Amino acid sequence: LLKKEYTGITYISGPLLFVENAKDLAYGAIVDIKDGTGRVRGGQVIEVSEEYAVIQVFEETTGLDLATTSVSLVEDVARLGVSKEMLGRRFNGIGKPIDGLPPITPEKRLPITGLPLNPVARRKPEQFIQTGISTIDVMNTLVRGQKLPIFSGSGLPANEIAAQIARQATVRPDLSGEGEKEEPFAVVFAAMGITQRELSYFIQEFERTGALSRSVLFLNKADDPTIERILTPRMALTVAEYLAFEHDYHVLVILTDMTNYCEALREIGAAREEIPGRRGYPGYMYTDLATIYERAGVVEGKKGSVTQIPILSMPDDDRTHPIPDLTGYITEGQIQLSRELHRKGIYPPIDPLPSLSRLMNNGVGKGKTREDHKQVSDQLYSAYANGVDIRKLVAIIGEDALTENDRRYLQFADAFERFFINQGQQNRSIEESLQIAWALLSMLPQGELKRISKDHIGKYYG
Amino acid sequence: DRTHPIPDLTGYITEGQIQLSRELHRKGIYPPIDPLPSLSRLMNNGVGKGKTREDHKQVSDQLYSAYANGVDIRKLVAIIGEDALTENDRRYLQFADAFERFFINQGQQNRSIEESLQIAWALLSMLPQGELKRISKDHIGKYYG
Amino acid sequence: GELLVATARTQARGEVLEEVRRRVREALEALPQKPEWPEVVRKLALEALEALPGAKALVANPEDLPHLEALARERGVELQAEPALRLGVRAVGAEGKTQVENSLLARLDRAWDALSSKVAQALW
Amino acid sequence: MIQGVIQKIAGPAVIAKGMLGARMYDICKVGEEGLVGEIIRLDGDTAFVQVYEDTSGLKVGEPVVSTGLPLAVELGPGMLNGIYDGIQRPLERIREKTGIYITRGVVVHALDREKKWAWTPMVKPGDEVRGGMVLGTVPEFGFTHKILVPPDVRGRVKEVKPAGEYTVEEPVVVLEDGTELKMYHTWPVRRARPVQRKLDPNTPFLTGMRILDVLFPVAMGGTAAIPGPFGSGKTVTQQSLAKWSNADVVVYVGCGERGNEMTDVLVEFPELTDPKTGGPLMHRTVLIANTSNMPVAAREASIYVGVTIAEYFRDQGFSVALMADSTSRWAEALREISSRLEEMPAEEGYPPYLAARLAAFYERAGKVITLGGEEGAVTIVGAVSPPGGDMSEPVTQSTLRIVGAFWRLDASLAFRRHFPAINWNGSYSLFTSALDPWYRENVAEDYPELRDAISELLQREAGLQEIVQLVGPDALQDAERLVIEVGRIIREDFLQQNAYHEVDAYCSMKKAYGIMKMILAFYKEAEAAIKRGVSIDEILQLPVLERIGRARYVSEEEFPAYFEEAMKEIQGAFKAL
Amino acid sequence: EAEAKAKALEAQYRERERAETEALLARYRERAEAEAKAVREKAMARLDEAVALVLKEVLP
Ligand SMILES: Nc1ncnc2c1ncn2[C@@H]1O[C@H](COP(=O)(O)OP(=O)(O)O)[C@@H](O)[C@H]1O
Repeated sequence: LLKKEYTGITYISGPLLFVENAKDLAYGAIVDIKDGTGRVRGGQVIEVSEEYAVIQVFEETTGLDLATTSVSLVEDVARLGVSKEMLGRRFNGIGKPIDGLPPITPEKRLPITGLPLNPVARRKPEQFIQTGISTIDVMNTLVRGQKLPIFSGSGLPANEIAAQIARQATVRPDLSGEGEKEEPFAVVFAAMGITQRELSYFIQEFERTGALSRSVLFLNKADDPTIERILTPRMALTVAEYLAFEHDYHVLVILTDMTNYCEALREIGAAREEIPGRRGYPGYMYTDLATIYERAGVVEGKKGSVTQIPILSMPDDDRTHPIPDLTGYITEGQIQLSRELHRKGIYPPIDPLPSLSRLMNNGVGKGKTREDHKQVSDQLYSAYANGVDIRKLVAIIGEDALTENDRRYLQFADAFERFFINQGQQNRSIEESLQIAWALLSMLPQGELKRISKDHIGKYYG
Repeated sequence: DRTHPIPDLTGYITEGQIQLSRELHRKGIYPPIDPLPSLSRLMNNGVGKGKTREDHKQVSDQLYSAYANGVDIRKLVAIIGEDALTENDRRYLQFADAFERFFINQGQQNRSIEESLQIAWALLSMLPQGELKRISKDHIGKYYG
Repeated sequence: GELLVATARTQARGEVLEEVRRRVREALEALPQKPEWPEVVRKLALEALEALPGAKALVANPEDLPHLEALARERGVELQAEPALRLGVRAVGAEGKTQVENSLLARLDRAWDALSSKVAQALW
Repeated sequence: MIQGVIQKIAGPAVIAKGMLGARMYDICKVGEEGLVGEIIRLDGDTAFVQVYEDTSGLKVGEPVVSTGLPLAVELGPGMLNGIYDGIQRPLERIREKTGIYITRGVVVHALDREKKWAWTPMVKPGDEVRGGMVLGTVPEFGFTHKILVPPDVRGRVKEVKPAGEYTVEEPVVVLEDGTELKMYHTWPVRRARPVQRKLDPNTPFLTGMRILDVLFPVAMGGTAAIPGPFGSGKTVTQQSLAKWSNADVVVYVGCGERGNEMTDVLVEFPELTDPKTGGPLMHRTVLIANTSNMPVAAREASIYVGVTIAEYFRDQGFSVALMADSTSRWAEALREISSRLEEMPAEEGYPPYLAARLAAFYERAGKVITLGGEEGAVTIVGAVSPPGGDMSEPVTQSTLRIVGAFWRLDASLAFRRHFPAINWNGSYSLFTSALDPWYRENVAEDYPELRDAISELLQREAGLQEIVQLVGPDALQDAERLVIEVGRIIREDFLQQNAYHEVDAYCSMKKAYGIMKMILAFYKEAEAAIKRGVSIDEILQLPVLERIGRARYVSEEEFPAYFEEAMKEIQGAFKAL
Repeated sequence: EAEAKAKALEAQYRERERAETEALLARYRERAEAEAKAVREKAMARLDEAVALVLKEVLP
């Protein structure tokens, strides 16, 4: 393969550089930038005319000039050389191995931007997963092949909940009839602007629990240049689509802190003066978050799956910033860690009223988890919601003026929050979580529980 | 509101603030400086021995403590009844009223520094000595007449 | 310990391929002593000026500035010598700013990926 | 060497033409005076030099001379006890030569080229040297200031000058190549000093307060932020961190801040004593001042010069504490260089790479093992002055994703004069887990249980404060009410640090633990004594309670004799009711 | 005495898991160097045809 080298770079500012008299670069191609002291940087063509070509630059732009810096074409579509002997490695945000080991010998060259999966050829995500977190396994059920992120605040423990899920998430065949045959999870752990203090947590967690032999890590630390975050989720999802849909794995993708990704493309989309949505983020960001999140799910006819837990760090911990707003319009569920429950020392500080999982109703119920599962979930939301809006009434009229079957609500609420939500690093199975939910519902009088059918309210109450 | 850009961007560059108050103005008190939101970020230098009289910093401290305590108790006496309050709280209410009628409301006259300090001690003699915590007892002996 | 075995396997495999590739660079840089190479350099110059229409000049090592000269008069192109360019010859396009390199070193380091898959498959 | 002339002069930015070939982020002398500016936005054959100094009087046609290097600091011996301005030139020598005003374009060396330093080598000819290996040492003040090979340089030692006393510019170690090594080397500020690997922090940074080392600690390689509105301190706490720490050196960088701060630090520091070595407390601090009226483009680079000098003392194996003051004024400088450059902003004028720059600033912290093999750490405390109080800024949130401990100063709690104004609802700290081996080793065994009890009393008292405001505070039952009174004793005794007192401005872990034990013994025996049934109206005027409320006022050396007597007086006090 | 017996069980118990640890890890280490030597046995056994393959396909 020959190598063309264009020169005549007109303009270099910020992320962007130009090259005029350059016509034979494809749109979306990769370039490598070769400065005067002999150092390759990466780049990607984002606009081509017959005159010029605009390149965005992955590494930092210091040290470039205009009488050197040749631009050489590579990979007219952006590819990743994917292999299966790839499940013990670390990588940085371009795919270059950063553990000292040799580069991998590519079985395939997949295109990094993916292709949209065919909505006939999907399969409805059926099979239950359990996480050992009772709020998740009961009220916001995760099923396999599902997008649901974790909305969290500034300084909540979200990395610990994601590592806890990936430590103990197993699929139960005792309740479904599949047969054991137990395949555990490959983990594709993508990370965008983690500092060191969270990276050391995840690496110590994985090397303890024995997961670095099944996980491929795509680390983009926060001192690496801030545009290769645009490649990193696509790297991780191309690897996940490979390992799931062509080798029958059951892949779990942890996409750390999408707020850093979304700021990484606000930066690029405001080097181009592209007209924004709200609070500066560009008009097309929904399509980018869509092209990341919707590369998940199961396939009809295959055994693979991709299950995504993205993480969000909601800026002023609200659901109205454009990043949680759009992220909940794409995916199917979210779980919101609440700041208020965290200050009570409660771990995992989920609160159920602003969290949900849309694929609960597929995978819970008789024959597949237990027949009373969905109604228990309904009644817990009803009772705890009534307890919270009677706390808002305690907040003016004082504790004394509450009657009865009101104080049992008010005691249901905090007994709930400190016996059901609060748990340490323990793994509670679904029988444990359901019998604790019946224990908590036993406090209410039997005639109050109006969303539970009478046979289930008979054979479990008390 | 202090969060307007001119109050806060002055408040970052300067060395304290002296804040006039709306509510003290409507009571005919003049100059209507209330002493609770105000402070000098300096004034540890410009007080004390030689530069002022000796007992200056402690008197200023004790006025701020006693007037803060009196204004808290006349916030609370608006809520609870005006008799359900113990013995020292009556002297704190009488101190806050005597303070803002005699110390602040000076009107027109050009008070010297010792006239201000002897009005300060004249208002502090409305309190028992065990209620005067910050002033070390030598100044209590010399002054407090 | 299974990680230890796996890392031993991957590093020994990688040292095998790097040994293969160093031998390949050795055979490439031992081509230009063996007289089949000026029969070769014209082919890559040929494909270079194929893909680069309007190619103003050719720049090469003076190993084959005396050689290609009569083999490029009919090319209508100017020839110059700027050595340190072994095993190939590159085509300066229209008034600078665009140039096409073809050379055995660059062909190796840009074909090495698909050749690594196929070579590892033929080797193991 | 690429030389051109000025084309346009738009405010504090100068657009020079004729400069084909000058690299980006170089440093180019603009003007006929020789001002210092910096290339961004190459375009055609044209630079975009932001000048650091003010720019009144430049005509068109004056030369612009590139130097072909990015912004480099000089690192070597002679920096401590030093006030440097933003571009690292010593202000005391500016006052020697210029006058008492900072004029435009004075050229002095950051390290004095005349000073005699004793050299004592540690290598032989033929010894290999690599990046970051120590060569010999220089005694500076109370330090074994050890010089070190620049982090790019490898090779073998050909010849070493023997032990004498020399100058900073003296070529002392010659390699086997023709590479000289003097006692200083220059480093580009926008690049990290490399490390071998980065340890995770397990060791507290004893800030010397009583709330910020007990309730919200911060480890040694840690990052912490102090956001606060005006008039809520935020500078008295930065100075109490400057004085009363356990850092070995302290790089106090003020960028865009009151000038009286810096002259307080220059006047009152050389008559203090660091409680680690003796000697003046000014002998360990390097302070980089860029006062608010000094030019606004240099307070971008002031932060980077500070973090590079702290990394150099990191690589010598110290525990450095960098304190950036008003990173929000740094972000304002990024705004004013961005809108000058005509960009499209996002979220209140700030350029959208704000979190990229601020994140790569805070990332340079941490506890590492240096390339010489000896370990060392640099902690970073950043002051944030958000505009209207209003912690929903871009600067506050962008730093809030990445800093590890967060200290919210409330200005409502500093308008009734409660100092330090650290709120304990809103402020958090994520290093509280990893320090518990250190606590259970070196302060107590039950110290985590003890400060957990104190934080639970504060949460109970603050959640009960609402009904305290709602209905009568005498109209609550008394065992409930005792939580209110012990909450009062906590927040007027344990969190009430004076910082102008001569012995309350530093409280070690033993004395913090002693005051905690007094308050919890009082609480436990008064709770049990009211379970017995006594008078809460009588429980308060005990004279042991003033003995508690002034237990923060006795010295660190006369404390345990005070402490054990007060503990016995607790039990002796609650017998007799 | 039940506590003392628990501590003695714990001490010999530590020794048990540590001996198992060291023997198994050094076992896996020497099997690792044997596997490395196995693929280096394969290495020069076929290397000339691979060099010939790439040295045909990289040449024009
Ligand atoms: N020089 C430039 N650098 C970066 N972005 C640009 C530049 N010029 C235009 N853009 C952005 O890209 C878009 C270009 O659209 P336009 O040029 O009209 O048609 P086309 O889609 O064919 O390029 C504009 O909306 C603008 O936001």
